[PDB]
Amino acid sequence: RAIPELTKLLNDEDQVVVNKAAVMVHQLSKKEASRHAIMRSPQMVSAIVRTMQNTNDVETARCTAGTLHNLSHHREGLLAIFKSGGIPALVKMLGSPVDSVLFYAITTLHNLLLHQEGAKMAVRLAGGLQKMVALLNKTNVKFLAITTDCLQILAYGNQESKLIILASGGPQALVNIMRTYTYEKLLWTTSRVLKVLSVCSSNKPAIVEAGGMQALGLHLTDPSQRLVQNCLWTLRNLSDAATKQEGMEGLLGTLVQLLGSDDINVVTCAAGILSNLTCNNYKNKMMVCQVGGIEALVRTVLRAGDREDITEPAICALRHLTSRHQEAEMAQNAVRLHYGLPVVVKLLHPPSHWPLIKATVGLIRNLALCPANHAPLREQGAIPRLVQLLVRAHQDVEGVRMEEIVEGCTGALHILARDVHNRIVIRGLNTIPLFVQLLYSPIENIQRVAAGVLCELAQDKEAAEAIEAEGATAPLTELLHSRNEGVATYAAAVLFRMS
Amino acid sequence: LDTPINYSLKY
Repeated sequence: RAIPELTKLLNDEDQVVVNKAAVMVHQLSKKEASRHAIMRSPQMVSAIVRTMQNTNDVETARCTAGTLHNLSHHREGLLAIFKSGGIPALVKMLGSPVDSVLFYAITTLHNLLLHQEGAKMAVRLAGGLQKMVALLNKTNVKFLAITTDCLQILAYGNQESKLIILASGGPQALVNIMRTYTYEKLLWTTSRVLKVLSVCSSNKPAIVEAGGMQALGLHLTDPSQRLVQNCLWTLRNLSDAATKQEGMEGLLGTLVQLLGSDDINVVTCAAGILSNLTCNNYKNKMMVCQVGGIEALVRTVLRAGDREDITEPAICALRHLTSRHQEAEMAQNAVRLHYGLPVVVKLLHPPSHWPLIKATVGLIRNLALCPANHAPLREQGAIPRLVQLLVRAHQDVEGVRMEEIVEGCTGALHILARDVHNRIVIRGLNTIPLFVQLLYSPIENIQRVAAGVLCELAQDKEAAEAIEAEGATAPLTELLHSRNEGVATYAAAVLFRMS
Repeated sequence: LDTPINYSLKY
């Protein structure tokens, strides 16, 4: 009896009637047998929506919004709101200057997104993305928490969605939140949004330009376990694009300390980041040196063991540091002065894989540029193992070209051969025939270091004679006319010495 | 020389 009567009073033509009928319907929604009666009525639900949608009074809105909000606390009531076309209307209400009305709408949508199938497609037609982002400037931290969590549900697995947020200026709005407020539940969800965006390749640079790197570094030592982990996955994703930002001297300090932790997911994420920000930046390379970065890193590899997802990033981080800058010398000396040479040569041997072995040969080349390391590296027994790897690669995977393993290995022996002791060892391994064969490579790089190592060994009578006996005179003459001043200068030297 | 690694694509 009741329902059929209220439905009619909900839309006459004279408003006071509709404005006064809304107030009545609103109170019935707080009772159980009333809601059940209201839901199963395909007309009551419809009239309610068009009223909240077309009204012009405040409280009529304040009351109609509350009526739908209560209907959303249960499955049956959601399916009804859905059929009556209530979502397009709900979005419209997201522009009200009334707090109560704004704060309901958003929560009803939140519920629809979480348990009704189809909501996602719909909320996107109504255009709920530009609106939710426009609300990010309010000041109610609890309000924000609900809003940002709505952005994360819609942006997951959808690029069209990440691009609109981006196009509406989401990146330098969220970052602001992170360096202004302290509510934990807000800072957690806002990072969950930033994370999802860091995946694509267009949405990345917008974050680093705002200052997302410095704003995310702030919460690395907070009591929240989940906030510190989401912050870390995210800094690792941006890393390969922040290699030129000034004033990163602050964040680099913290990162180093974070190598010493009980959490091994915190060590792994911290490893890669230091590895990436260390690329081609003389200002970042030095700073890490001043805060004891070398000593800390050597220690990281020691406890890592055979876990190749920790060792790999770290080794690449020592490789960058021992090259191109004012402290590159100090760097090379320190790795030794901190008992690291032993473990470095151990990673060359199996269990290891190609990607890892590649980076260690590169670290070793740099380390040999310091005289004080000639004798040590030999005693650990690197030469005999370096040669062994050269062979198996020559003939032949995992993501590594075998020609790279050959160009690196040769250049390693090239620099070591600066000390007489090493030369006597290298030569006494029937290596010459192979070195001579590399002269025939179509790769100029391999030609320089091949003719280079020969230039070194040839400074000794016996050695020179054995080289000429293989027949290097033939290829060496052709390499004289190379336009590569390196491959040339070296071909003239070997011939001079063996004559 | 020093070359980066896009961790977004590895995980």
